[PDB]
Amino acid sequence: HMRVRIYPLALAKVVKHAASSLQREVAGLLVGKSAGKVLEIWDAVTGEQYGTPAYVQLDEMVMAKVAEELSKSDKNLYIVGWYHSHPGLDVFLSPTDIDTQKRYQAMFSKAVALVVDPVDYAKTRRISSLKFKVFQISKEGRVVSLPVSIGVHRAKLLESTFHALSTFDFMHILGE
Amino acid sequence: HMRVRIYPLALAKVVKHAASSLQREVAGLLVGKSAGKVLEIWDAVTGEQYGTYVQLDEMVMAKVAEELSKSDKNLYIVGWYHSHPGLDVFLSPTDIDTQKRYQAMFSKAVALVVDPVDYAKTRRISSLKFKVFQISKEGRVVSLPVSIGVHRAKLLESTFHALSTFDFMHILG
Ligand SMILES: [Zn+2]
Ligand SMILES: [Zn+2]
Repeated sequence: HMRVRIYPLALAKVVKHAASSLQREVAGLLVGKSAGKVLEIWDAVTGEQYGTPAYVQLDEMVMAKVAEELSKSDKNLYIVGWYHSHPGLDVFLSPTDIDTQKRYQAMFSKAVALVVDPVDYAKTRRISSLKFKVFQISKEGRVVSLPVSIGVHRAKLLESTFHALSTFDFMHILGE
Repeated sequence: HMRVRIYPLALAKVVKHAASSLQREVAGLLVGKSAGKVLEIWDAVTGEQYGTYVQLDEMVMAKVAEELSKSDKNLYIVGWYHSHPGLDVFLSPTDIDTQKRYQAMFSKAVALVVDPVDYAKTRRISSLKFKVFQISKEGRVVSLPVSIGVHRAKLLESTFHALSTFDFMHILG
């Protein structure tokens, strides 16, 4: 099965997003690149930041805007999938999620769906309580859970952290 | 010489703060913990976030310390950072006096000095220009060996924490 490597700030952003809002399902886009046979996840962007607080995984206009912006980044990054939370429901793809993931794979064969259920992590504050999986649909149409590692290659760790920090939609007050 | 292990989000926050002010020196606090003989830097926080020359501000440092204390990640103030845009990376006479005062309070305290100009221009990691210093028993300024922290569990813990402390209401402009 394809290995997935997630750099730590991408995962932190997913988790913070999911755990921040336990009474609803949140979603966003995964940003990264292939590294030989491994799919690397460098960043995660919320639907909210692009104006879509629910179901941004289905929002083609947002995907095109994110893709156009990455067109400039010059780290050679692209959309690699989508994420969403399932608070209190555990981690799986629903029938609708499967259809969404099939469409993602049509546009990029290595696309993945990260599903997180942050409830236990919110309760214990231990990262070990996190429940998440990264899925693809197999060629036989089966949902498969992929092996996930944390990315630690030092140069890419630095680059990915600097990138993911730069895209975090921090709260701010503008000067006039 | 003491090894310094800096987790990547802490570095990134220092550099982002420094690169946001290319026409003036900025400063902040380093947060971390000792891991045997190694000093770990887990986070870097600005004075602004606590109301702040923050490296000299004992009221802020006490507030930062109190708050770190109540959370149980066993993190502490372990030094200070500041930028020298366009001037390269050294400790000035004034910085040396500041650093001596830090080491009086915590023997492993360090001074990170960053010159963000090349990084601001290229956005390449290879353009980073920074050093981490202590003052020796003889009064010499020692540049310490620096590694990037990659231990998987601490890398996650430090990243999740440093993101949490970044996410405040920034007053810009
Ligand atoms: Zn779902
Ligand atoms: Zn200085």
